[PDB]
Amino acid sequence: MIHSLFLINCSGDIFLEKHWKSVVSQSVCDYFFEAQEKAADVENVPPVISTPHHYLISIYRDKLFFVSVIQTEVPPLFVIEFLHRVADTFQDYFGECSEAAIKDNVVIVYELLEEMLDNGFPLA
Amino acid sequence: LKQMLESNKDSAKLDAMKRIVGMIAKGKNASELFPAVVKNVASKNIEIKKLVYVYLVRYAEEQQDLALLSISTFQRALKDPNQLIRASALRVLSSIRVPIIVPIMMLAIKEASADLSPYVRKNAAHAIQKLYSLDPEQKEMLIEVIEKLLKDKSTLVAGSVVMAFEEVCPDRIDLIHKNYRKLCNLLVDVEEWGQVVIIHMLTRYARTQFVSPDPDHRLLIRNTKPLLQSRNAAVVMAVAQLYWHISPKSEAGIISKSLVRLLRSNREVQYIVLQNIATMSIQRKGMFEPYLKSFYVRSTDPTMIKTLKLEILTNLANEANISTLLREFQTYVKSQDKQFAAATIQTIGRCATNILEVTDTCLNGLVCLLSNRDEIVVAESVVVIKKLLQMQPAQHGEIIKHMAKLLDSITVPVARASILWLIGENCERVPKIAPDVLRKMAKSFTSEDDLVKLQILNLGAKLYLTNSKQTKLLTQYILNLGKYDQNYDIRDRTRFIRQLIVPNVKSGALSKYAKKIFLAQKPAPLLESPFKDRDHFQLGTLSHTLNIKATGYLELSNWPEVAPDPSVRN
Amino acid sequence: MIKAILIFNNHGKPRLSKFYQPYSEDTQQQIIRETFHLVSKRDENVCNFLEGGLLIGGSDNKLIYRHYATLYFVFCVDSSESELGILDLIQVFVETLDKCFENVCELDLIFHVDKVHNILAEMVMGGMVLETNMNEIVTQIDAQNKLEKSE
Amino acid sequence: LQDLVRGIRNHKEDEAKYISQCIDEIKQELKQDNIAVKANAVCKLTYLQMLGYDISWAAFNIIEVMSASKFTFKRIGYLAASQSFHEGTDVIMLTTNQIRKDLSSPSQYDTGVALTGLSCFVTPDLARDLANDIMTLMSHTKPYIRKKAVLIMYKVFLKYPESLRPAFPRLKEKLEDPDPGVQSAAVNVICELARRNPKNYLSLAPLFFKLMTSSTNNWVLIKIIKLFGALTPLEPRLGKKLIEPLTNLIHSTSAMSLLYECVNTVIAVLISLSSGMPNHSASIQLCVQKLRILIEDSDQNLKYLGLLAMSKILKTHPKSVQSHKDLILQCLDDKDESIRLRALDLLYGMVSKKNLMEIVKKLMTHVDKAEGTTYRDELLTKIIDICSQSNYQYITNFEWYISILVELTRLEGTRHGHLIAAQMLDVAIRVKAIRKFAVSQMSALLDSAHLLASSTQRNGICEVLYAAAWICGEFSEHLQEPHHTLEAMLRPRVTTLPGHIQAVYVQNVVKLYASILQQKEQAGEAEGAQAVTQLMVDRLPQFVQSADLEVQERASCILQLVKHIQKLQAKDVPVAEEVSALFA
Repeated sequence: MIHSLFLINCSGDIFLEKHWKSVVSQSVCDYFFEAQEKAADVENVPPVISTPHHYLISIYRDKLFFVSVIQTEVPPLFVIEFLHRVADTFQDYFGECSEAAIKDNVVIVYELLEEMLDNGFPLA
Repeated sequence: LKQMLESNKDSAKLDAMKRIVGMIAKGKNASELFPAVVKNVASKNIEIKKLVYVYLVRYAEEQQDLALLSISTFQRALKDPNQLIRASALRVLSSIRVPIIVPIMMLAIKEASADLSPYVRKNAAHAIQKLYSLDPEQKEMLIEVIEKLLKDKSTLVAGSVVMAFEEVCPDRIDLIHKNYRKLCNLLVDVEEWGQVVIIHMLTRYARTQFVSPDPDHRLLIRNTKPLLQSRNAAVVMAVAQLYWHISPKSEAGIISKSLVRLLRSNREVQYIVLQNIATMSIQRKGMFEPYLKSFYVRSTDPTMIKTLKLEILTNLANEANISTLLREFQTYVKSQDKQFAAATIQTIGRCATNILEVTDTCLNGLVCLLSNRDEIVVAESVVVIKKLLQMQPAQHGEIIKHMAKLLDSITVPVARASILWLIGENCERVPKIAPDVLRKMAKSFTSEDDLVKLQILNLGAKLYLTNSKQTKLLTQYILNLGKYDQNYDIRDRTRFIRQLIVPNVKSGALSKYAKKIFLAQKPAPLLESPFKDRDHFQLGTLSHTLNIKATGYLELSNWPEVAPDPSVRN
Repeated sequence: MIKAILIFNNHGKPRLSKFYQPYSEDTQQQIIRETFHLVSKRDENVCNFLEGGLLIGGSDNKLIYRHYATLYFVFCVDSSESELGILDLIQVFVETLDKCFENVCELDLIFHVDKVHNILAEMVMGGMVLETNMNEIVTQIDAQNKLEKSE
Repeated sequence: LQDLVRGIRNHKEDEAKYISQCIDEIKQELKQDNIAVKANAVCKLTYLQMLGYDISWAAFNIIEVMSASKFTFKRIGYLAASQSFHEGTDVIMLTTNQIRKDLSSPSQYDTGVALTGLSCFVTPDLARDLANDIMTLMSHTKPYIRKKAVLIMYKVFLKYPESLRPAFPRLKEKLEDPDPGVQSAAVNVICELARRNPKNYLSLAPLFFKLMTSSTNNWVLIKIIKLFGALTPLEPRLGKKLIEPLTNLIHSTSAMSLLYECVNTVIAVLISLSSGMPNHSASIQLCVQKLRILIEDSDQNLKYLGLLAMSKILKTHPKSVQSHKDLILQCLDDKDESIRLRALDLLYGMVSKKNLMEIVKKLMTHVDKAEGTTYRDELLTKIIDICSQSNYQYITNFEWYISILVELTRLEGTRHGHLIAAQMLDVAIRVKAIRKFAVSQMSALLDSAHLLASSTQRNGICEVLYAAAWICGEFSEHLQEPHHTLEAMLRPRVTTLPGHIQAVYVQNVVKLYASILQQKEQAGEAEGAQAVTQLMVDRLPQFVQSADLEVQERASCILQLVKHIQKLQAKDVPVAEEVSALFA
């Protein structure tokens, strides 16, 4: 399902990257960045964004984007709810969902991403 | 960092691997460092094994040849006593795309699927995913493995097993045809993501293998019912999409309570829910009628969330509530959200078409609205009235005269075209201002937008056909200006329009008909909500959201005339 | 004319900040963050020449840097300084810390900041390149340590 | 100092509170009689300034630390003093007695720390008050004092020109200092003087020639050589005298950086000298060879600046640069985007009537390998720029050009779709012998417009579809399946494209109707003409119902017209000629 994750900061850079299967280039997020350029603010980006070979299912909370990569047809709410669940677990372990906490505990972030998602199907 | 890993100190290796994982998260290239990492894959420290396997999972497809050099190590890792190690080793083996790894991968998947630990079983389902993505020609024995997996009682495996079945063999319905009972009974206890996947597949299966509402067809509905209260948005939407596509129309309305409840959730959750509910409301209006007030726009929601709420309100408009909505639309028009303000202006016209009895009342809201100082509101207000004025081709002088005076202060290209178009149709109804409008635009033609230019030739021809006694020079002026325009579209129209109008020397039978075709009464536009196109798509799926058949769409069939043999399915 | 010397790790936490233009402390901090965000975003195979930001006096200046281990060594210079000249200056600088600190690391830049300012002053003086002969440089700092020992 | 380091490291989230407490403690400590505690607090406060806290509050305490007779506290005080006072700090005036005491002292290293402090004390008042003594310190006996002192001059010169007037001959005689470090520092100062008013140093060129003949320490040569590049605009003749030592240096260069600096500077020198003396092509050849040796090296910085120098000489002498070819084509694959963009500019530079095809083939292999809608956009824009420069001057096989345009059409997600469409239209109308291939390719894409319809965004694939529709309708005479192409263009899948695309689609569908009706009536196939007309009458209403303005207008008028044409055909009317004349 959810194929790769691209946490994106407020300024418009690739804050964090994770891949579960064959790696998609970071050039997949330029469509999202173009959408943000078209969007009035951070609240006007559609959760599902189409790319020529992938689909970007993204959520925005705690001043941070959770951009996931989708290749095959998937329930959009499946991926959106999974992103919000991973954000909730991020907040639970960190105590607050913030750029600095993730930047400091990248290793625990990767451990949590691997624990939550196993080869495309979220399960714990 | 290479020498740091080559050190016999395990803590040094751990620190180096943590740094490597960090720079991977940064996205930098660590493929050069693969020769050092592959050396300690057989280390006895569990943490270093986990980090090393993360690195191997990330860079196994990059440095494929060194992984080829160390396949036997992965073979030995497949027998590791700790389950996560077996899963990771099978994952790394599946990551290799060399056309030779195939039979080893096949034996690996067979052993994993036969092994007792459920975690490696779901990882083996993902392994057959990967192999089918790699070698499609093994699908017979892949399907055999899937048949073996689907019989497993564990739900943790069951979700991933269903997904593997579906992407590998979506057509071999018989395997799920056998364990319909097991899957439906486990659907209460299956984990939520597995619940979503199983519910989508069961909706497709029920659409294929049943006729109009069979005890088994009710068995799906009987056990899917308790999930409508689930906290997961995907689960409830999956159940709601199940009821819409499977349940009788007399019972499927029960989902409108839970679907509306989801609108209290986050922005992203309700963006899809509003998109689905918009399509549901078109075909069956009465189910969402009692919750009309729950779809009233709040100013806190963003433009795209509010706009979808507007589209639901349009589809729910009826003569018993059109007046209530029309008053509410007037509230939203002067909102500070210019993008949303345009949408509500569009909403009024759509409700005016749906409710034919309030066409005059809807106009009165808009014609007086034409005096607003906002440049965008007047831009779309004249567009929407144009549709309403087109629908009733009556001499609505109290409206059209207002626009013609306004046109001198309109800059938006679409709005300028709409004003020029209404003037062209009603040239005989306004024979005193229409000639001056063309004269105003002819001077400014060179600076107009490409879309606006087209309507001036349309205006220029229409005025010529009725009042050539005095606009013949104006028409020739504007046609000559468009003849040399940069965009070839205008050069195409000018070539066509001039040919139809000017050359009376070659006035054949078709040219004497020219006044008829341009001045022909324009049929009302069958304006369609941007959600009726979703009638061809399953609710709750990606293809429904994009309105395009996404790669791997699992198309629903039509209800079969006769039900396939229920006695086989036991 | 070296505008300022900025040294920080891969996390942006400062290790050295020596300015040769009168800038306020808040301006110095936002300058450090700006150069860190400009530099660390590029991977190892990217060139080491970034056009200067607006906080260091405009685009006339440039951000020249090198990466060792997890440390960044950025020199703010204008269009008049040699790109690889400043690069080699950084190289001699880092080697000077290596042998003055006996295999320097980030920890020495953290706990021995004053000695690192001393190294910079012996190497670069007020935006002027003072000494480039490495051996004489280390010899002079060692002599300074001798007079610390003697008194 | 390390105690505060440990406290800050432990107090990560509580940095503000712990720093405030430490600031209060530093306030208490800096008012003590013991200068050692004050110096420790000054170490703390220098760390504080690096962290980003105001240093100006304890300038007087820093002075008090500096006033200590022990040089151990003197160095810390001077460091914080260099980092402490600014132009608006009148508190620096209390430093004067200690500054004079340390400056007039004969001790070499105490004077060294004093000069290190003074390097940031450079104000017009302090410069005016201390230039008299530091001018005497110019010729101080011990070398190290002079070695820092000349830089302290450079500061004063910047701030006190009234000492610059008489001390300029002093620096001129300083240029011959026997101690290598001292002379090198003097050179650095004199170059940074010459960089501002280069006219007053052209007469000083022979001293610099003697310097570069005698100098061995590379950085000295780098600085003087860049300044030699600097004066070449003012006097090309010093470059004429200097090219021979330039060439000797490049042949003797062992440092890659110094090598780059010399080769770039000789590019500048030869640019200056080419004005009336076009006989330096041998020097040009050698500098291109040196640039090649520079760029082949694997370190990306060396390669980048070497490539920049080749770019400059391409503006200068591209006749030798054009031979690089494969070299630049390999440097195209580097992972840095900036070097790739510079390489693309070089490809633009050397694209010629002989090698445009090969360069574009490699560029399009890369664009297939390229990632990033921004990068993909600039790459395709550059491809169109190098193909379309001077009205398609350097392209001979236009069929290949249409082929590469169609290959670019595969780049779904491009924001330059309108540029591609304009290129296809321009090449189709401008050149006639390739209209057949253009029509064939575009009609093939129209048959696949059900696939190209996946991108309905503006400036996307829909503009490609617009170009296809225009050049098939206008040039329908070269079509092989006009009935098939008009059926494909009237397909219901079209009904989801933006306004003007559908509008031009319909306006050319009627053109195809004219052409096919002409063909069928000329051969006498009345039944086929009736079939085509009834097909269009059954398809245009699908577009008349559209809500967008111009497409609806076009569809409605054209549908009414086609109904009337059918009415005439029921009356046995040769309507084909007039329908063709509508679009002739």
